Parts: sequence; structure tokens; C-alpha cells
Amino acid sequence: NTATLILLRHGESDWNARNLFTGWVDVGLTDKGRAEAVRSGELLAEHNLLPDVLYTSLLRRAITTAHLALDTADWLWIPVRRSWRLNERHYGALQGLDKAVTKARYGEERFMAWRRSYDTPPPPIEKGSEFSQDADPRYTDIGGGPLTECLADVVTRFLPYFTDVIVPDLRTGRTVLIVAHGNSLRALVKHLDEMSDDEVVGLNVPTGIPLRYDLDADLRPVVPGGTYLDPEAAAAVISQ
Amino acid sequence: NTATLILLRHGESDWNARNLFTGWVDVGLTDKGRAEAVRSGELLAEHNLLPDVLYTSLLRRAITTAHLALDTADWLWIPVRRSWRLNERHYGALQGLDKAVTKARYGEERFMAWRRSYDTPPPPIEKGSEFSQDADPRYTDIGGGPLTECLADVVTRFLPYFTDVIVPDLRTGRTVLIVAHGNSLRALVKHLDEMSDDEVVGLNVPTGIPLRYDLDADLRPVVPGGTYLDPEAAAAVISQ
Ligand SMILES: [Cl-]
Ligand SMILES: [Cl-]
Repeated sequence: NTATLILLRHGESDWNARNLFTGWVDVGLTDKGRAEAVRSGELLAEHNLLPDVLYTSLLRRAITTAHLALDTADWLWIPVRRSWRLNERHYGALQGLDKAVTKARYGEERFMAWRRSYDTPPPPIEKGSEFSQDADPRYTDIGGGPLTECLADVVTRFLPYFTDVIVPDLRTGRTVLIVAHGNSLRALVKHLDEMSDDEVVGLNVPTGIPLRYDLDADLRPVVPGGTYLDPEAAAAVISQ
Repeated sequence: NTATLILLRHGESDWNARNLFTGWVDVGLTDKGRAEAVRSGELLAEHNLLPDVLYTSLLRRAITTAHLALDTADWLWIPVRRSWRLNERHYGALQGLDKAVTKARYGEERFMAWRRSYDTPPPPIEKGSEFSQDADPRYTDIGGGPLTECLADVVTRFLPYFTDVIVPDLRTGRTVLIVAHGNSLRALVKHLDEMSDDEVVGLNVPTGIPLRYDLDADLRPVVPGGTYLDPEAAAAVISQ
């Protein structure tokens, strides 16, 4: 390959454990999320796949995962860059709710529409409310950020980071590690495998298993959909 | 102040605990080193002194300290930049030795000369030996790096990072956190307080206590020698 691109989704958060919709709410990893981060570091070491640069979101669940993985692989010194553009989808007024409370507030029809739609965002979160990031200083330069997102939105706001920051790193032949979230990783994978809008909502991204893309001279993948560093553990997540 | 500059030396490593000369040998923190990192994070939070950018060395004992501190202060999202120029002094052929073995190999006179001299480096470490960094990939761009340093050397190789990378950040009014090592922090402090060669070898830098410099329009300090965020705990280290 001219270039290698490694994709890691973080493991379980406290709000995954409680079945709460997180979005941009900056929650921590559980112990089991941490153990997945250590494990993914072991997998990077076993395959001698040590990145020249790390990219993360601004959310502690990604950042901590990346740190734990690199610490386990004894590779903490590499450059790191972070952006909001790698954040999970903003879940709008669903941030901090669960299935039952969302269904009661908006009805079953809308809850089903938002869960599977590519184009339809949930309703905006209230400005200044407990789980809104609008006053958060990390988002000042984007006016506090969006008040809700669908996957389409995530793609629109991720693409510029990919073409302007990450693509140049990949062209230089460097091995790039991105540690981020389901929907932002979906945005990237959509672009690398030229997936359609429908194919991408249905895309499964297992947690804690780095996914290796080997890219050619045009930065198209040598193997469509990439190669998980533990293919058997990954078939396990997808099958369940 | 036009600008605030925060200085943190990392806490105890495994080789501090065993009284071994470390230099650029990339050793880990002890539990007590970790607890100092958490504590320094609490001190940054209590003083509401949250940095806009973090600078570290390439050594895991600094990097981990910085991560633990920012994690405790809930401030993990900030940009980070690292350089070898913030590394501890390279201890030459003393890397991995202790007082007794150095004295027996080189004599008491040289051991005393190297410990207190500004200008006299210890002897070079053997290339390819177990505690040499010359083959280490993080130092490829500098030819494997120096085979030994005195404090004078540290100043020569730190100054360019200060004037070219850190000074521009300080001019923009940003709060800068540097997490590094005794001798690299000594190089910086020498420059900020225009200390003489003699004054600086004798400079004490306590571990685990951030040191706040408030800089004026010329980037000269408002308070010479800075203000420790826990002045009483700091008088404790200096007095012992
Ligand atoms: Cl965490
Ligand atoms: Cl460590």
C-alpha cells in the first residue's frame, strides 16, 4: 500500500451501560470500555501497526481510549490532533433520554423515523439545558455547534476534515490512527467504500477492534470494507 | 497579564524510586507519581487555570502525567504538541547506572564534576547499547539524538522550541501548560528570569506542583520565579 488507515471505535461508556442516548454529552468509559482500549492496543502491537499520527474527537471516551491503546502499545509520543468533526452524531433533544421516555414524548412513529433515517434529525435540544453543549468553550469557534444532527449532517461536517487534514497525511505514506465513534466512523467508511445512503445506516461498526484499510495510489481501498485486526472477534459482534 | 504560562514537572518514576540515572530512558511513573499527576490536575481545577494548549516531551513519564492531570481537571480535549526539545537531559553513559557504579567506573572527581557542572557533559553512551536511544524511531529526524548532554546543551536545544513555537502561543494571550522534566524546565526558567549559568544549576524545581508565570507585554514575568499553585507544599520540597 501507498497508505494505511486504522479505524477504532471506542468501547462502552457509562451511558451505554444505562441505555441512555449520548451524542455530544461528554461521558466516561466503564471499566469494560477501558479493557477494550487496552485490548485494542495489544492488537496494534501484535500486528506491528504503529501509527505515525493519531486523530480523535473532542469527547473523553475517544481520547481516553486512544491514550490507553497507545500506552499499552508503548507508543505515546506520536502527534495527536483532535476535532469536533470526529464527534459522534449530536442526538438533539434525545441527549440524556432513553427509549421509553423518548417514545412517550414524541411517539413511536417519530422515534422509529429518527433511529433509522439518514436525512431526518431528531428535534433540537433546548439551548442552555443540562445536556446541551451550546455554552461549552470547546465549541466557541462553531457558535456552540449544532442543536441536533442526522447522519447526513455528520457526513457534511466530517468530509472537510477528511479532505483537508487527513487525506494529506495519507498521501505522504504515513500510517494514520483515528479513534472516534460509530457515526463519525460510518461517515468515513461511507466515503472510502463509496457506499450509498441506504447501505451506510445499516453499517455495523464493532467496538474495540481496530479496522485496517490499505489504500492504493488513488487512496481507494485495496480490500473493500477493510480488514479487522481480529477478524473472528469482529464476526462475533456482527453476528450478535 | 497579557499571558499565563504554567510549568509542571512530572512526579516519581520507577527509576527515581531505585535511584537510577534516567535521562532519555523512557521509564514509567510509580503509583505515587500518578497520584502527583492527579493532584496537580486538582490544583489546576481549583485555580480555574485551564490551558488552551498543552506541550510535553516525548517521554511517557511527562505524557502520562499531563494526561492524568487534564483528565482529573476534565479538560482532555485541548491541543497537544510534543517535542524532543522538552526531554530531560540525556545522561550519557550514566543512563541506567547508579551513584555507586558510576563512582567505581569514573572516579569520584568526575562524578562530582558532572553532577554540578553547567558545561561538562558526562561521557557519551555506547551506540546500540541497551539504554541508548540512537536507534529509536522517535529520534530519526535528529540522527538518533545526542549521545550525552550537560545543562548548557539542554538550553541550546530547548531555546529554538521556545522562541519558534511557544512564544507565538504566549503572544496570542493563550494559557500554555508545559509538562516536562527538571532540566528542560530549568532551561525555560533560566530564560524567563534571565538567570546566570551558576544560579540555574542550583535551581530547585519541585515535582507535582504547577508553577504559574504571569507574563507582561514583553513576556517578562510579573512575579520573578513564578507563583506555585500550592506555595506551602512547594516550600516543603525546597526546605527538605
Ligand atoms: Cl474516560
Ligand atoms: Cl507511565
